[PDB]
Amino acid sequence: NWTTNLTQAEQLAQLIKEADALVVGIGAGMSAADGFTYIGPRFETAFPDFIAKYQFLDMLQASLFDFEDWQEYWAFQSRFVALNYLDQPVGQSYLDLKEILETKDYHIITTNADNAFWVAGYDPHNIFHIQGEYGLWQCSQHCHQQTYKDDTVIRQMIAEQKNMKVPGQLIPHCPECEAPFEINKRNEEKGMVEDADFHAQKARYEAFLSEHKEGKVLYLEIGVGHTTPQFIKHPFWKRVSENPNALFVTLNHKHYRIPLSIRRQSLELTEHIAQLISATKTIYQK
Ligand SMILES: NC(=O)c1ccc[n+]([C@@H]2O[C@H](COP(=O)([O-])OP(=O)(O)OC[C@H]3O[C@@H](n4cnc5c(N)ncnc54)[C@H](O)[C@@H]3O)[C@@H](O)[C@H]2O)c1
Ligand SMILES: [Zn+2]
Repeated sequence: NWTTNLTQAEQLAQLIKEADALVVGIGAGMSAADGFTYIGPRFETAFPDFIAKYQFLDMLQASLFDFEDWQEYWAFQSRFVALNYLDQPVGQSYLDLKEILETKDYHIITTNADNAFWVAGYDPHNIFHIQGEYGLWQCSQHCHQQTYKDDTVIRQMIAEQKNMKVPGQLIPHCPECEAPFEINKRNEEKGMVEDADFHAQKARYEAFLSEHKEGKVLYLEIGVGHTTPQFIKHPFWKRVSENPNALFVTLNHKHYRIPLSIRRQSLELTEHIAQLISATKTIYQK
């Protein structure tokens, strides 16, 4: 039973049923599987002006670009926040996953910063947004550990911008140091503003892990790649190595080489995440 000839969905369903607890790591693949993609027509349709000017290949690259000024930065980011946070509809795979998780003891860690868990109605106390959220702002100088939000201003920036610039007076500023706000995002050089809410999520996640150091714990990694493996992928590998009774299951249509220590505790399921989660739900429910 607890081991790594069945379909992928059958195998996953059985493992979930058997597990004492689930630690679920969710990356960009899960949102891309529901159509919330960062390259191709979705990106091209939303940012024809920015693409024509800078020859951006994809939306992740664009979102990290050092724009000429803050007027251009906010012209891009306001539209980016609308597409991926304010107006992004619920994804069916997030609903399917939620139905499965209802009967399990679980916690989610995610590197995603979109709205996907909120529009799907997950309990915020069960989710750790380790890379922040696009709907939040931070001081560009990180002068104090507090995040801010104002969706009304985001809408005004979309409405009022022209020729890829927001009007000067709409750029929001840090009330402590007067530097411009930027999106709450993590950066290798500067890090990320990590406020009281962030630390509360982190503590909740860490408490869950402290409770499940032993037993049949399923570390379920969904749509996590090589862009930032230090957040979910590597820590999960280490957890599984540390607990001989744990399993590592990754839902990814690409194969990432698993370390020697956990070769016997690993399963890789390659089917398209959306279809896989859907078929697993159907089997699990019965
Ligand atoms: N939705 C978001 O919020 C978003 C989107 C892009 C990037 N980011 C940021 O950039 C980094 C991205 O890293 P990452 O590891 O999350 O993503 P990644 O792009 O590095 O890896 C995504 C993985 O999912 C797989 N995948 C994609 N579609 C799939 C499908 N239909 N079925 C099965 N597998 C599929 C890919 O093969 C890939 O291995 C994160 O740190 C994050 O903060 C966030
Ligand atoms: Zn400041």
